[PDB]
Amino acid sequence: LKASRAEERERKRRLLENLEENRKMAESKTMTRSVDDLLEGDKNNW
Amino acid sequence: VREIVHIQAGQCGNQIGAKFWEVISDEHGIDPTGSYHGDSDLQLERINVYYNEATGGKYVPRAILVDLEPGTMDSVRAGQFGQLFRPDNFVFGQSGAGNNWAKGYYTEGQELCESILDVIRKEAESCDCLQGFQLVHSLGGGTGAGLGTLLLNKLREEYPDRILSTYSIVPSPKVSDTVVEPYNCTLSVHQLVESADEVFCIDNEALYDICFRTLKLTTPTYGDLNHLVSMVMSGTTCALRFPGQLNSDLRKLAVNLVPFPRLHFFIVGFAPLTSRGSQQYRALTVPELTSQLFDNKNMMAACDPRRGVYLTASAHFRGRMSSKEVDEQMLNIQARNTSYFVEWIPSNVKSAICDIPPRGLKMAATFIGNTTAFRELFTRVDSQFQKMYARRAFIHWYVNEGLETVEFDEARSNMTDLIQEYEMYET
Amino acid sequence: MREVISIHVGQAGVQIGNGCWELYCLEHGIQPDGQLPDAFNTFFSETGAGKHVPRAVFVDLEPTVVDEVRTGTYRQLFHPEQLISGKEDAANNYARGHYTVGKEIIDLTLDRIRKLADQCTGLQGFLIFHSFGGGTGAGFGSLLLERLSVDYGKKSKLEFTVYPSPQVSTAIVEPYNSILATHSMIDHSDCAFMVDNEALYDLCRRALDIERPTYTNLNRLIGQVVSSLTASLRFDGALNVDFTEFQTNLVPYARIHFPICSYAPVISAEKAYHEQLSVAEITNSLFEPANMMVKCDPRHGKYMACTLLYRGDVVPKDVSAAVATIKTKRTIQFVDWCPTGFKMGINYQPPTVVPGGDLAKVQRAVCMLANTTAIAEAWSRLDHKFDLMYAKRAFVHWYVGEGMEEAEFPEAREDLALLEKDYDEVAAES
Amino acid sequence: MREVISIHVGQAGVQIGNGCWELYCLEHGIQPDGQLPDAFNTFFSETGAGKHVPRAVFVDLEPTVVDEVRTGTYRQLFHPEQLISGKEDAANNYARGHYTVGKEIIDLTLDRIRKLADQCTGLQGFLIFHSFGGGTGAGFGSLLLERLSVDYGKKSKLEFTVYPSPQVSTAIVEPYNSILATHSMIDHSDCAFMVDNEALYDLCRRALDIERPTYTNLNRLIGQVVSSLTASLRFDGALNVDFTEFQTNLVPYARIHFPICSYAPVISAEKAYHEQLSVAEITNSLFEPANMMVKCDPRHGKYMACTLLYRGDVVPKDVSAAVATIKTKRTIQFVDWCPTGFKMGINYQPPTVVPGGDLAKVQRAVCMLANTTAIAEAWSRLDHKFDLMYAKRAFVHWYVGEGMEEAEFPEAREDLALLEKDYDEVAAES
Ligand SMILES: Nc1nc2c(ncn2[C@@H]2O[C@H](COP(=O)(O)OP(=O)(O)OP(=O)(O)O)[C@@H](O)[C@H]2O)c(=O)[nH]1
Ligand SMILES: Nc1nc2c(ncn2[C@@H]2O[C@H](COP(=O)(O)OP(=O)(O)OP(=O)(O)O)[C@@H](O)[C@H]2O)c(=O)[nH]1
Ligand SMILES: Nc1nc2c(ncn2[C@@H]2O[C@H](COP(=O)(O)OP(=O)(O)O)[C@@H](O)[C@H]2O)c(=O)[nH]1
Ligand SMILES: [Mg+2]
Ligand SMILES: [Mg+2]
Repeated sequence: LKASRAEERERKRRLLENLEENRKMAESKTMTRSVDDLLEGDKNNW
Repeated sequence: VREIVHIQAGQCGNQIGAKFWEVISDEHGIDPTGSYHGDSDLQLERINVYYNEATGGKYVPRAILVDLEPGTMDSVRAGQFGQLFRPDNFVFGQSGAGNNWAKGYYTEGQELCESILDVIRKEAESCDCLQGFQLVHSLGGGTGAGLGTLLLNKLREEYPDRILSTYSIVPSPKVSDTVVEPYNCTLSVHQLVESADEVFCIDNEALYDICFRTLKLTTPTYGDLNHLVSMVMSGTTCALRFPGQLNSDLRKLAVNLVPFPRLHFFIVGFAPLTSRGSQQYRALTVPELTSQLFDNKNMMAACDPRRGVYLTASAHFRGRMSSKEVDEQMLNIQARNTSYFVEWIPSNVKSAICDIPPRGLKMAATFIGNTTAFRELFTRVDSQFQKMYARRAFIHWYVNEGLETVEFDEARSNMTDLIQEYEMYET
Repeated sequence: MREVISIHVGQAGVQIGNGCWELYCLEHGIQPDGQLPDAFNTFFSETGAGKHVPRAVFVDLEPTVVDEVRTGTYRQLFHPEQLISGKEDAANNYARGHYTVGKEIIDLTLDRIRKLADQCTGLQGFLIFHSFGGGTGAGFGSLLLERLSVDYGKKSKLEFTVYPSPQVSTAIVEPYNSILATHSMIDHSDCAFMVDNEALYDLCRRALDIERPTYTNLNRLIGQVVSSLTASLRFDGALNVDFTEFQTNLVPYARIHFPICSYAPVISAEKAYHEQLSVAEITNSLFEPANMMVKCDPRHGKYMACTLLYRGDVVPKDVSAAVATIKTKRTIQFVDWCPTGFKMGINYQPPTVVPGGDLAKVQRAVCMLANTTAIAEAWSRLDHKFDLMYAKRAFVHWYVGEGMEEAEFPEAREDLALLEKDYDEVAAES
Repeated sequence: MREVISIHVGQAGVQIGNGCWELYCLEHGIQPDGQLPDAFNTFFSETGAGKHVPRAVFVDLEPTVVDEVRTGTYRQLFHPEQLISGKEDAANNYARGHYTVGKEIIDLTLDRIRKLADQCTGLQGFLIFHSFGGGTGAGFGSLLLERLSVDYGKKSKLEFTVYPSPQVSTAIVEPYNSILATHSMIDHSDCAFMVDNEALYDLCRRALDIERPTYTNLNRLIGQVVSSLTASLRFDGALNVDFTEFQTNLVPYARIHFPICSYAPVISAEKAYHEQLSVAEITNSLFEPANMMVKCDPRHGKYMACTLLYRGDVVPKDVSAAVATIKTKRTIQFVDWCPTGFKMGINYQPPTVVPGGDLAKVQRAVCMLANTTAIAEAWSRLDHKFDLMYAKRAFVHWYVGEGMEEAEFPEAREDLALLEKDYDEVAAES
């Protein structure tokens, strides 16, 4: 019945794998790739 | 990601193109200020085909406007959708048009040629992929016919692989707006035959005939005429922009419809065109579209298909409809009128279906066909060019620009050979 | 357990595919997300304790068809790697899909199919779908099989392709693509099943009660045949048929492999209420020319060995009486050197109905695969259409410009001609 | 016990070292200030109280990169004598970083290295980081190895260098610097590993779904390899590999020592959802051309012995099954006089993740170090680039002016020529 341990030990991994790693990555790359828009500033007028 | 670069030349090109972007902007849902204000996610799927994004949710079309005199452009910008275009794509001269093919080709063309190409280079190399270019110009004028052909050769040399689809307006038989048209059209044809992949021919008289016969427009203006042209140019590229049960893009159309390198000139037509009062009686059926597309009066080119024979035909259908019903009609129309089709090519009718129709209209269709009736259109200009050439007419205007008299003999020899080539394949 | 891999090419292959996997997930009891609210191993893999994944690869050279799946409800089921899309399609040009653009994507896909074959411990074959008229279906389909032949070798590669119709046609260059792909198909494929849209249009309007069908309904009917074909590997049955058995039993020679399809009963919901539909009834309906999925009349030719697959309430006693009766039918011919002529299979699990499907639920149904000389009728029509265009050489310039040498046009034309008398020699008897 | 020294030279080394010490401190559980909220002693010294100090020496001849660390978070961690800075950088000039300016700071640097080693009861190796193209990475790196050979002798000196990429290049005089440093490396270094940015960029987009990486993301990937490399000295396991075992197992001759590295799985969260990633799969992912961190195809040459390291719940039964499968691969060529071909490594400590990271918390991962003849072609690219400059004497005036003799230029060309000969003679048939 060590197989009972293994099921929990690996489902715990893939819940962490899915919710946290993916969602953290999705938000971070949404911010990082959309900071390529660098729309100047009114101070430019020299 | 099959981006297309749009080029407009002359008064005819700029006014047709300005109406064209009104159609697409409404179809996708772009506010005239350039911001998306639409109603469906499907509109943002493949807007990259024609537009670029400016930082901050503003979309700019891939348009280049060309003219020799700046009068027409400032008329375009004052239009409601004038603000949309990129200001630095407006490339113009400061000299009169001259209504002269030679003057546009040699005198003012060379000066503007270098500036226009780099503007092309910006839009051409700013996209992930490029399928082909799109040219709109008239052949009776001097700027569209003269400078338009010069740019056509330059585009081919740099970008041989891409599809140089062009839309042209042919000088009319009965009443026309220029004396020297036979010279302008004859010289331009030599450039179109060898360089461009696809040419669509529009006649202004047929547009008047369609308006008075079907649409019953009591006082049509040039807005109504250019409205009809915008739909066909909308329909052909719709396979790129929206999903469908059977896709058919530009490269498919050229392969199927063009059997030989020089026979690629086409006629177009659009259904359904409904009268004001006949609306209450007309029932939307797939056969109802089929009747209008193949009816001779619906063709936008004033060359009667019945006087010649078909080589290939193609139809596009827009909306959700049955696939069986579409395929049956093409089979039926082919067998019912076998006298107008060539024997040595079976299954002359190509078909395709697209999912999203033009807004509000629950089905629509577009037709593109290739036929031997174009011998009618070229015989006309050859006859007029002959009488204008036999004695030297206005020609001295063209010689004083740099053009050699041998170019006229070269131009007509090529034009007459293209007439004979259609004669032979009729056998 | 025992594994099968599905590969889908082109618009036809992909949008047939999502219809088939819609059936299969519904049949086993798997939600669109891959979870559950057995025989999964033949088609799916388990990642950890909860989630399943199809053994499929979707390939097309243009993104419109694939991205419909990517944004759909089923998007979470598939692995992102399985959905492979090119940049620009082949434009119904065999040369473009074989030489210029096909080689741009061939090696990327071959790794992905091979990688999936590692997970299949007891792999026994592949299923591949084509549309003959399509550039990617014919052009890239030939390149895929040529590589796959040397990659795996002694594995059963079955194909399920759409033969261009006798009269219904959507491509002008359609005869050119079919013949060129046929020469590559014949040497490499173990066996490939013929179907055409025109026969499916008539059947699904006559038997199934639909005025105005689309490709969606036709894709369902294809799924029923493939589901019954694979039913022996998944669920219990009194007479099981593995993939390798179809290869040996059906094809008498190497080049004569092409079978045809049939299925019965196809009946509307409110007519199946009206009719008995026993074992003998459905067996009789299989042999009528109307139920054939290829629009060629078998009465023009002769039958070699045929394979029957029954599902549901069928009992082995009634099977033997039914097929024995069909031998008494003198409107059916058999070649003399095939006195046995039949291969039968019986399975227990009934067909799986669909939410909002048109097919009724009979508790007993039968599927047929038959090899006949009547297919030579279809080859003659395809050859005649090709011959007219090639005499004046109406479309050679497009193919030559895209990497194709002309000398391939007559060679593939001769190889078809050899096949035409291959079938005529078999049709004779001594 | 058992301890290793880390020395970082040039921008490319010290910036990677920043990522390395973040990962090590996070893995062991030490706050960046050096306190706690084991295997510590292999990388750190315990000064007393509750504080830890790394065994690291940061060196570059211009202070901008070092002053980032002095002002950065880790300023509380290091021993400021470890942080060594010059006045003006080498300007990508080999002679400047070796003859004129490099000798100004070398004797101060060697003191810190030997002082750091007195506190090391049981040292067993060194880790040194280079970029070949840089003046300080190559010119001063060459001067550093030459002295440490006489200072320490028969202690394994391992290097980790960025190999000049095929097409991506940031220095015009870059090919000049690599060949000059190659002469010094070949005699003194015990073994030097190769990575290059061009493969890491493509690896950092395809597997890890990153639109546009930076130097930060690539530096973490290199940190994982070094952490996996040294884990055999730190954590418990089943098959330990000491530093000296690398020296004998990998290199057959004296001048064929340069290996290349690989790691698996490098996967995002989305894809690992659909993939189990067991022992057999991750071993197959190693040998693909895509996963090589140097953009050279192994299929061009043959393999000498490789060393494999496993981190996770890995059972030795599965290790032999996977490698036996790998020997069944006919696309991987091994040399006949290397019939053994492999060394295994298994450890129980899984990979460590980082906040704001790019990788998944997979249960197991494998690191590969490989010796191959395919990298002989890589030098021939560097040789060809060098010849085009020197045929016209393209940049000789800069090097000659800084003390460098011109006679060294043909000699360095000669040493590379012999090295290229040695590879073709090793790879030749038995
Ligand atoms: N039964 C069935 N046939 C289809 C379906 N869709 C397309 N076809 C057939 O497929 C053929 C057209 O070729 P494509 O489907 O575009 O195949 P392709 O390889 O993607 O062609 P390319 O555009 O060159 O890539 C036609 O003969 C259709 O009859 C479908 O949904 N069901
Ligand atoms: N992986 C990685 N490589 C880097 C990084 N920074 C620089 N490089 C590489 O370093 C190579 C050039 O070496 P240099 O940056 O000149 O290092 P150097 O030895 O200090 O040379 P000098 O600045 O002249 O003193 C380039 O090709 C870069 O690819 C980094 O942060 N990460
Ligand atoms: N369909 C259409 N034709 C036009 C329009 N404006 C001008 N034309 C026709 O285009 C022909 C030549 O136009 P032209 O002024 O010479 O344009 P150019 O190429 O710039 O010289 C004339 O016969 C006009 O009748 C328009 O808005 N729509
Ligand atoms: Mg396709
Ligand atoms: Mg530096």
